[PDB]
Amino acid sequence: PHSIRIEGDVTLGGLFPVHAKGPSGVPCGDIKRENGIHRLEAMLYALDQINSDPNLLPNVTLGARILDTCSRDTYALEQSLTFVQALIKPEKVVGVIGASGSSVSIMVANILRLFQIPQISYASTAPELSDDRRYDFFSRVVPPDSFQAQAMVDIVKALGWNYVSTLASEGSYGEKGVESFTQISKEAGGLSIAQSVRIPQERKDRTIDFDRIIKQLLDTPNSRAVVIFANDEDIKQILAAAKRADQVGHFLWVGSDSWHEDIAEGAITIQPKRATVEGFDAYFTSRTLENNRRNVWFAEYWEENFNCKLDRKCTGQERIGKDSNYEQEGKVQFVIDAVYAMAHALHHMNKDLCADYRGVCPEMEQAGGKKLLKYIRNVNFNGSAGTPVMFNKNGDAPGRYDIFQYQTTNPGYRLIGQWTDELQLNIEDMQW
Ligand SMILES: *[C@@H]1O[C@H](CO)[C@@H](O)[C@H](O)[C@H]1NC(C)=O
Ligand SMILES: [Ca+2]
Ligand SMILES: [Ca+2]
Repeated sequence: PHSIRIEGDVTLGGLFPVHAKGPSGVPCGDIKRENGIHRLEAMLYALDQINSDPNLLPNVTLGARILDTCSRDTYALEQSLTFVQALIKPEKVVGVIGASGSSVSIMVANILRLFQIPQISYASTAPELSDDRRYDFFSRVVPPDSFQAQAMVDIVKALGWNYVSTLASEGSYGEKGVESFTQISKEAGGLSIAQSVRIPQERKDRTIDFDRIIKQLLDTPNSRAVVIFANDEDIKQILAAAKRADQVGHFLWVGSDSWHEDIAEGAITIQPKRATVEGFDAYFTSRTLENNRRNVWFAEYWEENFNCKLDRKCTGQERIGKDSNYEQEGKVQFVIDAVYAMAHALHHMNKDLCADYRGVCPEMEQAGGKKLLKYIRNVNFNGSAGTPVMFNKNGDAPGRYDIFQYQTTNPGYRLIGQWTDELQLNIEDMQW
């Protein structure tokens, strides 16, 4: 109902959107099965892995205080005060994993700075978080969208889409993405923005006409492509409308939280490199109501996931993946790697400040978050998908993206390239 509290020598805070935003006056709405429950469980799995690992924090157990953000920055701010109760068996929190949404992470980062508590996000890509003046204690295992914007300009230019229109969801994400993309395009040369269209907020009183919006973009003079900065709901409707359109277009889209469908052939997207962590699937799919009381939200997840109540009644014999559809949520790798980054930082701090000791020294206990922050910023290790985890001077993961195209040759998103220190576009793998 409230929180997951796990005792340990040092305690990690966690922030996840276990629930969506509630109706209007209510803070919390429905369970978010993938973005909330899978991500939370990824942290719990990571802690279990570290706590059984004899070569990482050999004599130091990791505990946790994991809280629900209800996808609201105000609610998360209030929750975050739990992490400082020892200062103001009182819980002393050395670092925080989260939040998910960028607005949530920003708000959280503002309070955690004041108490010198380092934070590592597994999903927040807002460029403003890279500014170490305002967000010195904030790091992230995902890259900022500033890198993504450059990659988009690079792809658009390489494909010869020298006149484009932009389409963005209403909100600060879409506005920021378009101004960022626009600014980079001005600096690059050979790329002109024909028009910028904004999608209205999804009000219950109306139904947005995506067919009209797409038709107008495809009839714009000069425009070779549409570049899309979208939320989850908007992207699904935009690409369905694109598929239904009278004319074929070129589409490049970013945003959403994903990693039968109605998607226009050849639509391109660019998203941070990630992969399935197989050990997590075995853990998560074997969870039951009997063996997973640790997750205090798991009974609610169960009722939603199997459409039953504890009006079909839950038996407890339902199994994840058998009686429901299961695919690993795309950011599980990042949650795990955030937790491992914190652990590697603590391991090195312990080895530098301590020796031959059961648990944490007074010297390590006295080091504080400013010092742990430096250790965090200097970690360098192979993460849960066998790829390197590190941060730049601003606390940002390097810009490493895969490029996908939706294909109907023989149907789904296919890997057609990547953007790292170079742009690799495999023109031979693309549909023409
Ligand atoms: C952990 O405990 C063992 C046995 O007491 C000891 O040899 C080792 O030095 C300890 N490690 C650390 C990092 O304190
Ligand atoms: Ca250990
Ligand atoms: Ca930062």
